[PDB]
Amino acid sequence: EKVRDALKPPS
Amino acid sequence: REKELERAIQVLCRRRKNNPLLVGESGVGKTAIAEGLAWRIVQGDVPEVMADCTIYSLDIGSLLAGTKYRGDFEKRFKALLKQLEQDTNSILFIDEIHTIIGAGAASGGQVDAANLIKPLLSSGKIRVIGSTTYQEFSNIFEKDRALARRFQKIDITEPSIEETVQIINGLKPKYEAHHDVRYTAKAVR
Amino acid sequence: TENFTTNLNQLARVGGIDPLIGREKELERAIQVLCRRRKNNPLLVGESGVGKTAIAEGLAWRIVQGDVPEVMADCTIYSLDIGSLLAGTKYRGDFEKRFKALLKQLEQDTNSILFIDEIHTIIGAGAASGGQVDAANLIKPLLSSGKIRVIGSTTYQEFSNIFEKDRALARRFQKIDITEPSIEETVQIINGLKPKYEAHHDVRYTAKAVRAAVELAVKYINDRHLPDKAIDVIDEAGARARLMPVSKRKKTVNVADIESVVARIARIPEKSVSQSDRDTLKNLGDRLKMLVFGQDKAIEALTEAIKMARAGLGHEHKPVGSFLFAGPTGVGKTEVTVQLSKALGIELLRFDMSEYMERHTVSRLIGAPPGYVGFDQGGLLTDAVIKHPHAVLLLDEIEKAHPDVFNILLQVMDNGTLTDNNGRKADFRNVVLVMTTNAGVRETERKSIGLIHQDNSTDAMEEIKKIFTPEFRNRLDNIIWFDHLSTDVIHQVVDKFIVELQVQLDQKGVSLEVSQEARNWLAEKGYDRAMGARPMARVIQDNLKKPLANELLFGSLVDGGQVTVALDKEKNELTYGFQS
Amino acid sequence: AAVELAVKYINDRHLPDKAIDVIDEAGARARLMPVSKRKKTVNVADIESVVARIARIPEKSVSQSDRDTLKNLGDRLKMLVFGQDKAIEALTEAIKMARAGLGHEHKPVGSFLFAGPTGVGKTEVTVQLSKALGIELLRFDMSEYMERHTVSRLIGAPPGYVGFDQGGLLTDAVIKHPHAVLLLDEIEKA
Ligand SMILES: Nc1ncnc2c1ncn2[C@@H]1O[C@H](COP(=O)(O)OP(=O)(O)OP(O)(O)=S)[C@@H](O)[C@H]1O
Ligand SMILES: Nc1ncnc2c1ncn2[C@@H]1O[C@H](COP(=O)(O)OP(=O)(O)OP(O)(O)=S)[C@@H](O)[C@H]1O
Ligand SMILES: Nc1ncnc2c1ncn2[C@@H]1O[C@H](COP(=O)(O)OP(=O)(O)O)[C@@H](O)[C@H]1O
Ligand SMILES: Nc1ncnc2c1ncn2[C@@H]1O[C@H](COP(=O)(O)OP(=O)(O)O)[C@@H](O)[C@H]1O
Ligand SMILES: [Mg+2]
Ligand SMILES: [Mg+2]
Repeated sequence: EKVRDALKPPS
Repeated sequence: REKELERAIQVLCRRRKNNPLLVGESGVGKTAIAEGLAWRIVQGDVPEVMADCTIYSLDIGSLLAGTKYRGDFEKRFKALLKQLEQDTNSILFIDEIHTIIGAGAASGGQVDAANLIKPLLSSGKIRVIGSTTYQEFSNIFEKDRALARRFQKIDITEPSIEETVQIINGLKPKYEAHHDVRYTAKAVR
Repeated sequence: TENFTTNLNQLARVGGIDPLIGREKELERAIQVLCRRRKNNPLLVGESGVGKTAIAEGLAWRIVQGDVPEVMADCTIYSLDIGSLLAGTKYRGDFEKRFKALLKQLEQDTNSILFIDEIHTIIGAGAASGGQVDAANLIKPLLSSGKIRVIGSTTYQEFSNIFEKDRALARRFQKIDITEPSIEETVQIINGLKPKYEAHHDVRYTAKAVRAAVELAVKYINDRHLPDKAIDVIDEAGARARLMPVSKRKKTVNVADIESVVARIARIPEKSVSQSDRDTLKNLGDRLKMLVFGQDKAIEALTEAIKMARAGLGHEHKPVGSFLFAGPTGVGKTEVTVQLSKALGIELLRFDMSEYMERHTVSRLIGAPPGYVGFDQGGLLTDAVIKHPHAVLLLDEIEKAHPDVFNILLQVMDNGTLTDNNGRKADFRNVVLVMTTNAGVRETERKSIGLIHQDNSTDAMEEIKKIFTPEFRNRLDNIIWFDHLSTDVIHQVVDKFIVELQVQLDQKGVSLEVSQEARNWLAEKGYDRAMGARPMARVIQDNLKKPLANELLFGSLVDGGQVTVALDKEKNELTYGFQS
Repeated sequence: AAVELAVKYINDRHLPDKAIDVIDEAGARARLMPVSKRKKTVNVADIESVVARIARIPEKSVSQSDRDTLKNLGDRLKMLVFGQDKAIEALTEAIKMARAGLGHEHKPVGSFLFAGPTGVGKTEVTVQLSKALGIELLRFDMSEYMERHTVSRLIGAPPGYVGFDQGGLLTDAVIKHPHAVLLLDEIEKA
């Protein structure tokens, strides 16, 4: 259930 | 339910481990006592020490819905404890408390809701009221002697065949209004 | 980092942590472990309620007062909130920064100590996507080196099945076993904490009250450890006295208050029977004689057994009473038990042994059938007794039960407790155990074949001896032999049944009066030695209920009552007259 | 001695580190003690003391306090149980052999079967033995283990149990209380 998340900035 | 409420008010006034537990069979007014205590507080039928007290009814399912992340559950759950710690008189009512022992948001881990509240209950930071059935209490609950120790079992049993009539009389106006009918005295008995 | 870690040393200054009394031996080893070169991380392992967190927090307390060695002086202790650390860690690496940042603080300080309460939780705290990168795998290289000091706390259960699974992590931690303190130590512990509880409740605790809380808790409060049981009793006493009387309030806490508290927790009467319930016990035997005629030896045995328990002479580790009531049918074997519970106003636990004929059925008493994955797997007898510690336990027709059921009762009668498969301990020290059997009626009723008639008086006991092993019979407090109802006793029985009939008629508004002569006639018709008092009901039904039933439905008895019954000697038949 | 003793008693660890915990812990004891109290060196006597604490077993070189209780153990029991001097002698002598260092290499202190008539003190002597020695009494009523499935509880959990308590009542009890009196009442019923 616990999953890591990778984000990305717009620019 | 004076005898039941009196025992609960006494437990809530304890310095530490002031967390009442309502253990009784299904449909014997376990949740009415907790909700009823809020009703009685508003009307001033409780001691002065218990006045200015707010009861909160935590919904476990809502707390476990929409987490979808490593720490979403802990973020919201801990935030609730901060609120309770801020208000000395605040009390948390967790119906079906056997569920917290079950992993709230723990997958192959032991960071559950019960473990998070164990330090706070022992220290008297927060007051928690729990309602669970005898069978659930015997098997689901009481397995973790840690959490069981904080809670004080209060046996909630059906009063009598005759006291139930008095109970329906108190509830009869609400039911009568819903259906716009009047229940005869013979019918209720 | 400050949010995750709570400085315990700061709380000690403001009083936030309760003082630590004793535990010098436990602390001594802890300081020795903390002063080690490598793996200087003590682990406090003990049953819940024995002050494990009190020692870790107590160390912070003792440091403020200067009651520790110089090496321990100037050291701070931090408590880790795992929930706060894991909160808002959805993004990759968030947990790592917080955990590594915390470790860097400890390694840099070189004088701080971490106290992870419930350390079994860090095994998979940061695991994601079934990842193996967790708090334990990260902290591990910093524990063997000795850079940081960590204090753990876990019950034997959690430690054995969670912490011990990770052999690497368990090695780095030195298990400091903590055994529940003795009664002498607990009173000293309460004296140290007492000023804090007194302030909270604005009450004073007498020295004798403290001793009673400890001694009584051990005796009547099970599945709870001693330093916790006494504090529970002490805390409740302060809460009850403070808010019970609005006016006319006793500032002091006397010993009687402690006894009442334990009574409520254990659902058992207190030791104040000499004043309030003295009247009830005095009249217990007399009231049971009115309900049940004859068989006075059984009533005396039950009432005397109860009196001894309330007076303080009851067995320390045995039930209030264990009595085998053997006799003919309809002699009151199962009636005196039902009336005793009603007289005492206590729950009646009735078990019909006719169901427990086979060996496999016996398991239900102490558990559930093999592989009953479904919940509600608690023994019927064990769970029933736990719900009602004060009650009457009736095992009807115990002879029918499989011999293996007598083995279950050996620990009940002699040790006072029965354990379920799960391990819950049921207390029988306050339950009255009564068993009913018709083992010897057949032998006594048997007629000899010889010129001289035989006195078959001892044959009943011989049959009882064969069916019950000597060990079981020895544990029995007394074996009562009920006897056939005498003609004089039958007259009393007729009156009792008529009284019940009057009560039934009172519901319908009918009043019934019977003549003394008619009562005697009823006795002769229904007097059967073999069948005792049950046939009296049949004649009562045929003679009285039959005419009344027809009239009650249709006739004068619909309303008005005023019934009168009489008989004529010449006719030898009862006459029923109804005048509404 | 630290190496040999740890191997003998400390069975839940491995030798390179099992023997360094004693060494490391033995030196720490010196620091806690007064500067004038044997701080300069640690002898073989201190090493055995550390092992006893780690394993929760009685230390060798029994103190004179224990001797007084040990010598009087027979007399104290004889004041609470009469007519069974032979049983008391067996229990006390076995305990003395173990403490003296003549006990079994890998067997328990003593394994006994008490068979006799009713009310002769079979269980009372055992119960009072725990109080005389001040050690925990592990009383298992064996009338509750008549069924075959109930025997798995002593060394395990019921078949198909998903929770965490995968432990055995007998194994965990002894693990918690290695130095104790184990009583199996009415074992023939089991
Ligand atoms: N000096 C003391 N020795 C033993 N117990 C104490 C002492 N002082 C206080 N206590 C008790 O310890 C309580 C604090 O919680 P603890 O008993 O330490 O919890 P615990 O046993 O560590 O709990 P878990 O759930 O097993 S981690 C106090 O409220 C008292 O009941
Ligand atoms: N030799 C004895 N000396 C003193 N008291 C005794 C003796 N034998 C028995 N008793 C007492 O008798 C009661 C039962 O003693 P136990 O030791 O349980 O008897 P037992 O013969 O081992 O029992 P079972 O049921 O046959 S296993 C207790 O009150 C004991 O104190
Ligand atoms: N004293 C009472 N006053 C009012 N309602 C009562 C009382 N006792 C029981 N009830 C009723 O009992 C019901 C509550 O049952 P509950 O304890 O919630 O069941 P369950 O344990 O199955 O969740 C409600 O209908 C409530 O009104
Ligand atoms: N002495 C008595 N006084 C009053 N009622 C009695 C008496 N003896 C038996 N009874 C009645 O008979 C029944 C009890 O029979 P019981 O003794 O339990 O039979 P058994 O020995 O076959 O189990 C009840 O209906 C009870 O009211
Ligand atoms: Mg704790
Ligand atoms: Mg015995």
